[PDB]
Amino acid sequence: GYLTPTSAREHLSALWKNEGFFLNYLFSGMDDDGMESRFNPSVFFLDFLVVPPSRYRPVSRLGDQMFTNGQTVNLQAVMKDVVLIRKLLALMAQEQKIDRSFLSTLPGQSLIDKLYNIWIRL
Amino acid sequence: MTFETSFQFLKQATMLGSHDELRSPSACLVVGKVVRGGTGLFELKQPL
Amino acid sequence: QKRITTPYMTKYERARVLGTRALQIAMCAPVMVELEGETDPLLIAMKELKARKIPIIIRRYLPDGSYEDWGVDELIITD
Amino acid sequence: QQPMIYICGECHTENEIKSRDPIRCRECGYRIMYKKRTKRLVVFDAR
Amino acid sequence: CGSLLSPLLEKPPRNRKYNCTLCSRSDTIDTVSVPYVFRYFVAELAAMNIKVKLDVV
Amino acid sequence: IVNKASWERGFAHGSVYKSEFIDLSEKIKQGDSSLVFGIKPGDPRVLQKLDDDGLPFIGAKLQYGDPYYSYLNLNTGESFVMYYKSKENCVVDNIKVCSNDTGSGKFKCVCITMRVPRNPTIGDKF
Amino acid sequence: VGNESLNRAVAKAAETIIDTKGVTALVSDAIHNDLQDDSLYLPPCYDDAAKPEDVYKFEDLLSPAEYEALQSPSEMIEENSHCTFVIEALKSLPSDVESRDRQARCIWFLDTLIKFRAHRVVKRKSALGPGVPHIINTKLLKHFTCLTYNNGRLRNLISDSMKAKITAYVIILALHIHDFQIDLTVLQRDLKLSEKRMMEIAKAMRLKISKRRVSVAAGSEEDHKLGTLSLPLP
Amino acid sequence: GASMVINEDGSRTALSAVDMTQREAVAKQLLTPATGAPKPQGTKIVCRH
Amino acid sequence: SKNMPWRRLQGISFGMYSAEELKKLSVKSITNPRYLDSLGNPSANGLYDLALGPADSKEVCSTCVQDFSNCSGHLGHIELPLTVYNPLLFDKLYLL
Amino acid sequence: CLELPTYAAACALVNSRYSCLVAGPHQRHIALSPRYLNRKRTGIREQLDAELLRYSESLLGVPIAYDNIKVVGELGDIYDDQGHIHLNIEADFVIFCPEPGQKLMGIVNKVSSSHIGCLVHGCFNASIPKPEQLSAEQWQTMEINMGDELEFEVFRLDSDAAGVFCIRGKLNITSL
DNA sequence: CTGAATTAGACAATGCTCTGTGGCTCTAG
RNA sequence: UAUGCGCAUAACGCCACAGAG
Ligand SMILES: [Zn+2]
Ligand SMILES: [Zn+2]
Ligand SMILES: [Zn+2]
Repeated sequence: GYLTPTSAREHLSALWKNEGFFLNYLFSGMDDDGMESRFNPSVFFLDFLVVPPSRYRPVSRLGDQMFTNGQTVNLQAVMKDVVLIRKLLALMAQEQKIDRSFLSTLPGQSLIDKLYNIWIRL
Repeated sequence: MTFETSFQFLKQATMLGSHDELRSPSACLVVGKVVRGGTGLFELKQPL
Repeated sequence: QKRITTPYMTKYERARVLGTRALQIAMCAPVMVELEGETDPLLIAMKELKARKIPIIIRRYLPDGSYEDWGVDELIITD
Repeated sequence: QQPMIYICGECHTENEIKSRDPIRCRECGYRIMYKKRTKRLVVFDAR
Repeated sequence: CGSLLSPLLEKPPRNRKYNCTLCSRSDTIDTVSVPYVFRYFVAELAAMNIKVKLDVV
Repeated sequence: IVNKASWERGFAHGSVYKSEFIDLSEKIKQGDSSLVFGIKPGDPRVLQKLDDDGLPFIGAKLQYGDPYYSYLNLNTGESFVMYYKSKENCVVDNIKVCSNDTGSGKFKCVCITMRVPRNPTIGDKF
Repeated sequence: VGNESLNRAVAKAAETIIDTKGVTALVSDAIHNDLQDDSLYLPPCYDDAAKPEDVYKFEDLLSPAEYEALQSPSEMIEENSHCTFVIEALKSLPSDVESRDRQARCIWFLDTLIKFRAHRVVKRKSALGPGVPHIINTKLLKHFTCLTYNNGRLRNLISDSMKAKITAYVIILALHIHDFQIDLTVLQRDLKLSEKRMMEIAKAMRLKISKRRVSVAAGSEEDHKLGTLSLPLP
Repeated sequence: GASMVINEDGSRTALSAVDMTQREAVAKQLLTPATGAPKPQGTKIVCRH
Repeated sequence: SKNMPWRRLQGISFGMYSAEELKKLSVKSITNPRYLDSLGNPSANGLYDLALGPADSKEVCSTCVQDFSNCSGHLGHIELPLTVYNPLLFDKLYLL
Repeated sequence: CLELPTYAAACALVNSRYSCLVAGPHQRHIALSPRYLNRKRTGIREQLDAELLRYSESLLGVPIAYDNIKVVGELGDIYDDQGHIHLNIEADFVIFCPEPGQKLMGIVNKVSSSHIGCLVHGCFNASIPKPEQLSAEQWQTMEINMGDELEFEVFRLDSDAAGVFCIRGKLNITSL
């Protein structure tokens, strides 16, 4: 059985509810001075990436041709996939649960849930 | 980090919550501070 | 307490004493010695070191964090 | 006044070329044209 | 709170003061002298959700 | 050690011929595809320093900051001038003007070749 | 290996994320597919850029010698962007001098916009040129610049987005003024820009676009026209 | 010689290679006290060769 | 003019952030995958948005009002729809 | 007329019933120039005079006068590569900490259509907007204490562009 | 019915500084 | 940031070859 990140978060949260007194000493990063549940298992997971400032990601133009650097390209490859998942969760919305298109068929599937392949892609 | 495999030592320092006292010669030059050896073991004070 | 380090000024201390004092004479700090036509602040700082007329305190930090204070007047300078 | 003469690479005939006209030799149609050197003062040192 | 990422300038009404976005107090902000590549370093570590906490004393 | 008087006579004197191929389509991509070498007549940036085709004379010398070529936009009228950015004084050797493969190309590709003197100095390797 | 059991394990998180963010918030994923081309006016409601207060009643001149004075003659190279000396042919049909049209002779606002755009990012000028309409100067310093801290002082700057906003509003003015047939290459000649800019602004007016270089040999030695849009009336 | 003269407020007066009149005017204007700008903490810096 | 820094780093510590602390640090949720429009300017809600820093001297910021020479730079965030692992901690998450 | 007040035993006690000239000893930080190794008092007084009439969020107000200049410690902290010696001072200040909506008094410069600049304690050129949209007939027929001395309210405070803590407060007559 | 040593695979490192030119950076569907 | 006269123009990487000590 596949273990989704939303299920692994709940498994860490229950494991931390039990065994957190010990694992706060192996992971001392978050929340300085180390008393009353400082580290938390939510840093094992990402709800959002962080876009670094745009002055550290400059585009290198040379006579009417822009060239993006690699950092902005990897962030854009995350973001196009984010848009794709957001449209697909819109399609699972109002379906077995107006203004729909069903245009998204580019991922790999034989089912409705392309969420598996598009999760591993994200 | 400045020696080798900087990402693994960065990952260990982030997991363990490691503190750097900034007294190494590499750590003083990362943060732009005068290195402790040589003409940096001491400080000069102006009497008032 | 009794100061238990070297009575001699080390070679690293006279570099930073001459650097700090020449940076002071680079600003309009008053010169304690007679300028014999020098325009270089290093040469003026060397004349002030030779004449024992620099007032700066060297704070010699020991590796536990402790220190002890020495004026350049009470250090033995050599060539 | 003082036309811009260009010399064909093959037939070496002199070609006047304006801004808008296509460049090719008026006799043999060749594609490379060399600019003519005209009389004008340049000063060099004999050293 | 020891953070380069936290100070922020007020939108003008002048005054030109900074606010720590974390602790919401304008008193604790002062300048240090770092390399510019150290600022690039702490921004690229913030891109990986790594906190760099400075002891500024 | 080289004798000074042999060096002052012709011993091991040289040259280097730099050829710079200037294309107004490839580099100067602003739009409208109608750039041709030329000057706006009455331009004080090119007077007695470029020829009437916006292109230096063949005997000419080029110091730093001299006008190197001039090109004008035909659908607009505005003439631009480009300056010589190298730090070495050269003498223009020849200027060849190129068409496309058909003979239908317009006056926009050119290939200036310049001679830099390079006689033996202190620091040259024999 | 997986199974159809991975479909059930992923469908649990799907049915979870349908909760806590409702179906209206998920149908609102249709945002940011084509939100807005920014830093210019909206596609509807063509009454922009001239509010009915502070209309043109300010510093008006009238002569055919004033038409001749485009180059500012004497015995001072030129004082206009000369698009007004193109629109003067359409302006001369109600009246040759000081035409009281239903466009209210608002071409001087376009002139002040081009005089403001070419003037650079650094402005010591509290008043721009003569600077007689102060509410117009207020609208320019409110919408067509950006304030900036500098060493405890403040200075208005004209960013590239602002320079594109001014230019796009000049386009929107000159389209309805010159009855949807405009000569953009005159603006290229007089205002020192590139033709990639005007082609990309033509792309920015994507809705109902069909452009043709109509007038050939219109000048003394060159051809210049582009800017046919063929839009419904304002 | 000197490439430029840094003033007391951090403004860099670049010396001109063309005219000696500007450089004479700058050389007269050295050593003068704190000007109408309220920055009396420093003197000028001459970036000499 | 006056030396603006006289403070001094005594030490540096490495840790992780909570997501609340980044969401306080971030100034703009970044949504649009298209960087630049047809007219060349940076987009709204894109990776080069001006609520972050300007990337060159030709523009100013939106959060602060400074130019490129005085803007510190600002963080933005791509709000992911669903949860992904943290690749820094994926090995230790696998072991736990 | 921007005339420099002396300390004057706490500025002749201009902490009146209205104007808040609170006095309390404070410590400041001084980057002394190396030309003041001798005459340290002169350089400290000069940098404190540079600090005057400028709002300090650490002092929570605007200093108008200082006295009892005392030096904390006899050692001056020369940092690494810079020339300025950094000594920590202790002085007794008289500071001006205003608030929004509170009472002040002023000596006027002008009364135009919309600008009234009143000197608060002879230093602060505090401007007052004259109309408060109640009537335009209150511009003439004075009735707003149009004399040499005036008392007013403050709604916002924003510093001036060059070396002055400016005060922008409307007149706010108690009746009408 | 599970700790045991062992072995194959993965991976990380491999001198320093400097000067040029030339092609390509989104062509394929 | 550089050049030119506050103004105008130009604001780069990755491979692969070749070379210097
Ligand atoms: Zn021929
Ligand atoms: Zn804080
Ligand atoms: Zn900013």
